[PDB]
Amino acid sequence: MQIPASEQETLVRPKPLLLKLLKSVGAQKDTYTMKEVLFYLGQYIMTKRLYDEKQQHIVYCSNDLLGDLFGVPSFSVKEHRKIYTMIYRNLVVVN
Amino acid sequence: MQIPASEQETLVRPKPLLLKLLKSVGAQKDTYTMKEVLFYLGQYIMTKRLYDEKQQHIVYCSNDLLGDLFGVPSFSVKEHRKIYTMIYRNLVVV
Ligand SMILES: O=C(O)CCC(=O)NCCCCCCOC(=O)c1[nH]c2cc(Cl)ccc2c1-c1c(-c2ccc(F)cc2)ncn1Cc1ccc(Cl)cc1
Ligand SMILES: O=C(O)CCC(=O)NCCCCCCOC(=O)c1[nH]c2cc(Cl)ccc2c1-c1c(-c2ccc(F)cc2)ncn1Cc1ccc(Cl)cc1
Repeated sequence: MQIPASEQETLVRPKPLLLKLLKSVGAQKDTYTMKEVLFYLGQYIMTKRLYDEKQQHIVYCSNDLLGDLFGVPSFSVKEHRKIYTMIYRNLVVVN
Repeated sequence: MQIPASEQETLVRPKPLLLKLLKSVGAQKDTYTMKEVLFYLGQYIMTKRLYDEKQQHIVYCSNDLLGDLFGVPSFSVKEHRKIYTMIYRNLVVV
C-alpha cells in the first residue's frame, strides 16, 4: 500500500545504535530487510509501552533510545514513509 | 521509479557540511526539496568530474567532501535508494 513491497525487501545494515536496539529485542543478524527492521522496532515499541495507552497509533519516543535515533518526540504509526525515512537515517543500504 | 514521486518533493534542511557543498555550486536557500538537493549534487559531481570517464555512471567520491558525507568511496548513480539514504543522513526533514 503506502510502501512498495520491493522496497520493504531492501537489504540494510543498521548503524550501531539502531543495531543495539534491535539486539535488545532478540535480533541476531548484522543485516536485515527493511521488513525485519520494522518488525523488531514494533516489538521494542510494544515491550517498552512507548505507544500511548489512549491513542495507540501514537508512539512517544522522547527520552528513549528510539527518540534519539528518530529525532522526534512522537510520531504516528500510520505515516509509513516518514518512518522509513527516520529509519533510513540510521543505516546503510547494502550493494 | 525506485523513488516515488512524492518522496522527491520531501522538504529537507541540509546539515552544515552538505549545505556548504550545495552553496559551492550556487545554492541560495537553507531548505529544499530532495529533488533540488539531488540536482545540486549532480552539478557538484559533474563540475568536479567525480564520475568515471570510462564508466560515467560510477561516481568516485573517495577523498572528497562528498565521500565524507556519503560514507562510501564510490557508488553507482543507478542505485537511487542508496543515494537517497546517504543524503538523508546529512539533513533533517522539515
Ligand atoms: O483496532 C484498531 O483500530 C487497530 C488495530 C490494527 O490495525 N492493527 C494492529 C497492529 C499490527 C501490529 C503488528 C505489526 O506491526 C509492526 O511490526 C510494526 N513495526 C513498527 C515499527 C515502527 Cl518504528 C512503528 C510502527 C510499527 C508497527 C505497527 C504498529 C504498532 C503500534 C504500536 C506498537 F506498540 C507497536 C506496533 N501498528 C501498525 N504497525 C504496522 C506498521 C508497519 C510498518 C510501518 Cl513503517 C508502520 C506501521
Ligand atoms: O545512455 C547513456 O549513455 C547515459 C545517458 C543518460 O541517461 N544521461 C542522463 C544524465 C542526466 C543528468 C541530469 C540529471 O541528473 C541529476 O541531476 C543528478 N543528480 C545526482 C545526484 C547524485 Cl548524488 C548522483 C547522481 C545524480 C544525477 C544523475 C546523473 C549523473 C551522473 C554523473 C554525473 F557526473 C552527474 C550526474 N546521471 C543521472 N542522474 C539522475 C539521478 C537523479 C537522482 C538519483 Cl538518486 C540518481 C540519479
